[PDB]
Amino acid sequence: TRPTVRPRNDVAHKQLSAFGEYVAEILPKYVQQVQVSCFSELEICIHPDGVIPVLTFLRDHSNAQFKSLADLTAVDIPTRQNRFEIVYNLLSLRFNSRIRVKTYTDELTPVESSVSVYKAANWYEREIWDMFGVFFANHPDLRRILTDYGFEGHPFRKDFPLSGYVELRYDDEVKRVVAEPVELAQEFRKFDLNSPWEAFPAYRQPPE
Amino acid sequence: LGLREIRIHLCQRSPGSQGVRDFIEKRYVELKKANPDLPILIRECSDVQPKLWARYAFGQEKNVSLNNFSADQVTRALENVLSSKA
Amino acid sequence: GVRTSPTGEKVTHTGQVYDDEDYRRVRFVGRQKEVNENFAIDLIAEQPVSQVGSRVISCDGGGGALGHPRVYINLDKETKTGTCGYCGLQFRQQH
Amino acid sequence: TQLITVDEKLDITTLTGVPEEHIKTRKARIFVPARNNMQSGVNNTKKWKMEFDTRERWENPLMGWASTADPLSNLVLTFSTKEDAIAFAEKNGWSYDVEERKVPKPKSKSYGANFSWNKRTRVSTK
Amino acid sequence: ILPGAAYTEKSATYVNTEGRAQQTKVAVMPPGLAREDWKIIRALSEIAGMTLPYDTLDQVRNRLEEVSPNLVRYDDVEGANYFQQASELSKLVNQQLLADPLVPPQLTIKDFYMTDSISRASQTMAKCVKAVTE
Amino acid sequence: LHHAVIPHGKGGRSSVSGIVATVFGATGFLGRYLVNHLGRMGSQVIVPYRCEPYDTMHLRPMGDLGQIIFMDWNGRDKDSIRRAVEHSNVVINLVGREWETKNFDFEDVFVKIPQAIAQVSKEAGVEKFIHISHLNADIKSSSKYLRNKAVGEKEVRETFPEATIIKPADIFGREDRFLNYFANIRWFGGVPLISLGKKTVKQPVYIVDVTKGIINAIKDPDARGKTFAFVGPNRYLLFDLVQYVFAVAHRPFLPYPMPHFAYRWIGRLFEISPFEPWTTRDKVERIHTTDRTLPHLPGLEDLGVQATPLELKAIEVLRRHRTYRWLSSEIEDVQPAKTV
Amino acid sequence: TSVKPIFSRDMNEAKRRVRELYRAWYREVPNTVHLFQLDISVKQGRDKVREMFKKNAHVTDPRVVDLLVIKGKMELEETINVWKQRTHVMRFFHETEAPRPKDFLSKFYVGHDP
Ligand SMILES: NC(=O)C1=CN([C@@H]2O[C@H](COP(=O)(O)OP(=O)(O)OC[C@H]3O[C@@H](n4cnc5c(N)ncnc54)[C@H](OP(=O)(O)O)[C@@H]3O)[C@@H](O)[C@H]2O)C=CC1
Ligand SMILES: [Zn+2]
Repeated sequence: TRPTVRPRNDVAHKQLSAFGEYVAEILPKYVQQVQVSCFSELEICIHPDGVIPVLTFLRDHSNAQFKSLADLTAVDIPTRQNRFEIVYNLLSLRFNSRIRVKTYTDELTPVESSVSVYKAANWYEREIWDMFGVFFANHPDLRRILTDYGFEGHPFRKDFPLSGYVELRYDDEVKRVVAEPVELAQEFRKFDLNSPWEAFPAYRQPPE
Repeated sequence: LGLREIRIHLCQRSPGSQGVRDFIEKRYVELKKANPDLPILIRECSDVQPKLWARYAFGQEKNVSLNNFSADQVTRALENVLSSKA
Repeated sequence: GVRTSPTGEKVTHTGQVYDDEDYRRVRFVGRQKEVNENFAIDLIAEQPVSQVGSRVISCDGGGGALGHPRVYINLDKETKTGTCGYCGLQFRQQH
Repeated sequence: TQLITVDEKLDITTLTGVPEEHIKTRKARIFVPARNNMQSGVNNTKKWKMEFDTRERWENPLMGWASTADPLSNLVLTFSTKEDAIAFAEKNGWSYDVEERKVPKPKSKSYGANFSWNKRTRVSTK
Repeated sequence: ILPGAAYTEKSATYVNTEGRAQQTKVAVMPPGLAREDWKIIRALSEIAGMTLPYDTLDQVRNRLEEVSPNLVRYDDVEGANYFQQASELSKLVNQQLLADPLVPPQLTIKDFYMTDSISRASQTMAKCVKAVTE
Repeated sequence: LHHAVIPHGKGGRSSVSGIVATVFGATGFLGRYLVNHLGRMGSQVIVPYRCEPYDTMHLRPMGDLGQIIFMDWNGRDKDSIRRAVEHSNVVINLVGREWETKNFDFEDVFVKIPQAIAQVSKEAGVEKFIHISHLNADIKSSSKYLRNKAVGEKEVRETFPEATIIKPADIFGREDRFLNYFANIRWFGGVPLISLGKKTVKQPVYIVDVTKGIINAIKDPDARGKTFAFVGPNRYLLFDLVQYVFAVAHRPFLPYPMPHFAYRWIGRLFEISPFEPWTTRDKVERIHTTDRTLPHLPGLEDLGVQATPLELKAIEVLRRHRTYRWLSSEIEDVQPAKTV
Repeated sequence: TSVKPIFSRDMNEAKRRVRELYRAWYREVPNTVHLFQLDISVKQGRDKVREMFKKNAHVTDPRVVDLLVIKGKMELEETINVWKQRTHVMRFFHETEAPRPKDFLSKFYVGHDP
């Protein structure tokens, strides 16, 4: 398995497991899961009431010092009752390390804005309002950031279609760019590509 | 102007259809021999309440809920249907 | 071998030609209907049937890695020639 | 406290920005997708799917392409259970119909039954 | 001629030989100006001044439940009892048998490939008939 | 009915409306909005153009791909007309000039070319032909425009008997020569008017009303062989019509009587230009011709078009003529004109 | 059924926020007609605001109407500040669209949609 297989870094796996135990026992009020992936990435799955207590820990604790907010992301998974999964990616420049803090919400629960911890989130979770519909309480300037100004709907939700519900064109009657219902001259051809044969037995779920 | 069809809905297993079942086991054949050209459509189903539909002339339908009746009450309601023709 | 409909419109190698009562001929009014006059179905009939002395022949169309995948063609039927699925070059066992 | 008591029905139709034509006049179909009989594998029959009724696909005048006016046409959502898809349809106001999962029944196979003494299940060849 | 829809062209309740009611789904839409069948009948009733009490497909299925409530419970075979009363009613009129033998209209594979208007309009079924005759 | 021309879709830009239209004169004021309202339904619009193709540029975003077919045509050449109409199922005629040029007169534009288009459309099998006359068309009219347009209405009715001939009164829009014309006599002087402009009555009709009327006449089989009169809802005298024009634009309105024998000498003073003339004596005769009342002809209300009054669209037309000091005032910040 | 609010404890504070938002739109509409130089009357824009408010009038969930107040304040900030243009304000006035078929008979005539 030498040339074509990725080598495994067991030292970083062990170090992130020990730091995950560390974080899970310092903050057991909010930490729900801790898991270390096979390519040695750490995930601290918390409760959405612990955004500000955990992230101010990792921003300030002398064994963490995750001073950089790399990315802030929601993921729509509709089969869960809390369909949105807010993902905080953190970089500790002191310990040369990265951590992932994951939490959850539905459409109607506010997640507390992390602009008091990392100011970088001031646009990112703003984008999460724009793309997913997650409201962030106590955000300084929360509005849309990427969509058009009169845009109804939230694009990166999976119930929102690929082409939207409207399309623009210029109209010389009203001398104005107008929105009409979308009609494609060619429909986006949906390809069913999933093989009926299992590829990975290690990821096999138990049956009902 | 007149009765055109009767539709009797019931369940195979529910107790509210029970007396309705007692109407068909005992008192249906001589009903059919009373009106051999009147369609009396029996429709059994899974979890329906017993119901008596009377379609009249020009598409008018009357609607009698036969829930928890005895067989005598079903007989009286159906003879009211046969004798009304309104 | 391109042919022409009674409207004057040329017929493609598919068999596509607009009807006389079809309004969509108006896109070719004052302009041209671009057809390719080299029909592949006409130009594969010009090829000679390759007489060989083997029972199972192989075709990659020429070029090796410049043609198509190498398929193996059975030549047991003395009634029918053996046609390649890709290139359409047909073969025959000469006995 | 810092929690409120909402006994109301969960309905976010006014928030998702979908127009009314694609809220009230669509029929979501919730179903386990049937196994393609061209294949023997059953991994595509594991999860539930929500699809929609197929609206009008017509022909482009220019190229003959399949033009459409349905935005919800290519939208197939994947759910882990039936009740999750029921909750997701009832959350967005989509009227739906649910097909049950159709599992294959357990067979009683026997290789020796191919060569019985007195039963009709003898194979005529092998 | 009122141009209707096909079975791959409408959502449509069909009942098999065992009483199980099932529904098709709209695979494609009907060609040309042809519409779904009960849509045509309901539009005809709106023109004729005798307007039918439905507007959508689910309301047609509510009327369809009103006439017989098993046509809306899909992939369920509802048990039908009461063979005894139909047997007693069958003994009233002493209808006499004919002298002909029981012969079905389909004896060979030739008589299989064309039964309805769809198979009679086919060229694959026509090649099947031409194959099995020679 | 052919299978490629069956109406499909929901009537959007990329749909098939089943309408194949040859719109003669689509490079003008009515043809702009006509090709607009056709191409948004998903129609095959054939535009025969006489002008530079640059002057047809604004007709290109109005529909989907391949839905506007531009082709050359000459009114003194039946070959190009038959080249244009031979595939259409409706021909619309919008050929017009307010002035007679060096090579064309009012008879070439209104009698010769419309009879040629209607005759060629008859002998090519086109079912529907729409001709656009003027409401004040009359044989004994003082203006040569309205005389030749009445003669052309007669010839189109006799050589294509199933034609829909439409009478607009005086069409206003952004690119008109009616409210823009009334605006632009703050340049020349004090907007002169025959008999103070109070012996003539007008009922101007909005252009999208005329466009919806043309399209609803295309879609109506009962509009075959009719004669429609498209007028706006309110009748105005010319005086307070011009006063409302100058009140929307907030210009100094100071009218004065100019007599009839002297306001045609001003008409010949501006038609000696080789360009598009600023005015002519024919335009003098037609601004000072009252819009006649023809109640026997059907109108916009019989095609389902609700007529838009001037007090909704006059701000849209006449915001362009304002100076900056009163440029942003609103639609309601004006007293309406007096109707009759 | 024990959920977390956004702003409103119940429907009273929620209706208060809807009411204040309609007050702000009603005060804003004359400026929106003026400085976008829209060619509509002020009454017509106020009736469009009343239509956009009555469209959501069937909601009984405090969190959903909290989000509707939030999105209405966002559109109001996009209208007070000139971040919308004339096109974005006139997109509430569906003017280039045809009147869609409403009865069964015309929907039957034009197509297949229920
Ligand atoms: N208010 C009005 O203007 C009213 C007009 N009408 C009628 O409606 C029609 C259209 O009006 P409108 O758009 O305002 O006028 P325009 O002059 O602006 O438009 C005329 C159109 O026809 C073309 N055209 C003009 N003269 C000729 C010619 N000699 N040969 C070939 N093409 C020519 C023009 O294109 P090109 O660039 O080639 O010149 C243009 O596309 C006319 O028939 C007019 O009489 C009726 C009532 C009121
Ligand atoms: Zn080959």
